[PDB]
Amino acid sequence: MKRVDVLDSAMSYIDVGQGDPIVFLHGNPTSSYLWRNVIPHLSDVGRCLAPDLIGMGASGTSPTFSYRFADHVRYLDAWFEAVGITENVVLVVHDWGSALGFYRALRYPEQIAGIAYMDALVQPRTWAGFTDYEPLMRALRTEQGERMALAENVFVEKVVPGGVQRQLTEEEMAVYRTPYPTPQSRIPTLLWAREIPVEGEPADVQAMVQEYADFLSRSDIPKLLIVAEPGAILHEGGSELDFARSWPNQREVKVAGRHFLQEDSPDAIGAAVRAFVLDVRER
Repeated sequence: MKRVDVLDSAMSYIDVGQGDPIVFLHGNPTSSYLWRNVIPHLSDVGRCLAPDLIGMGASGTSPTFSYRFADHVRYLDAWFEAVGITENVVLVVHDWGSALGFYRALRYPEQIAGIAYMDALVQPRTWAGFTDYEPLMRALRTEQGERMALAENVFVEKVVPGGVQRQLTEEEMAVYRTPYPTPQSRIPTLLWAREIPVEGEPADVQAMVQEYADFLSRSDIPKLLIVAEPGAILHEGGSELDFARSWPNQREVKVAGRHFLQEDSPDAIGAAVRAFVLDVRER
């Protein structure tokens, strides 16, 4: 991994391969490690960059514990500018990485060659779309959340294995746990749960996500929707997957998986993203 100073912290990132950039953005509570088996399908056809968000993975932390979605937008923006990833970018995005990638595309669409997304935040959420995650996520957004996320590390210890069909190995869990040895290191995982815009709140995030949803539902940027079966955020019958399927200039590929589909079908995801990247570069 490389590392670059960004604002008051420092962001580690994978950087492998040559040519136009392919930027892989993870979400909660993961890191670039989530892409480790997808990237080898791309590193001979582009320059694969996968940053660890601040507070996460191998990156530095926020000295002011500034971990709202807007803070991560600012940190990741500084990363795009410091590394120089501002032209012909294919974004490959998941979970909160998709909100970061989509918001980047909204503000700098002339930099974005295409977007491949999966179990993504494509519009503000409703409680029904959470399906069987609704109890947990409702609780994290009450005063129970400090105990569940910080004292008990629920996102790593329960949500990650719960979102993988196969059995994660002990080495893989050890990696996912590594950024979060203490309660006070787990604040980003709790913030990510509380920042989800759900039926109007938080209103500032809701406006940002609504703005990029309106934009992408009218954008001719080429898109690849990877649908996991059964998936999680984007699932058959759900209102969010239905909205996603409304977007223009888009093709869809289906793979096996739950929320963390990269742990179950990395080779099929990689094949689909590779074909998409080659198509995009042909223009």
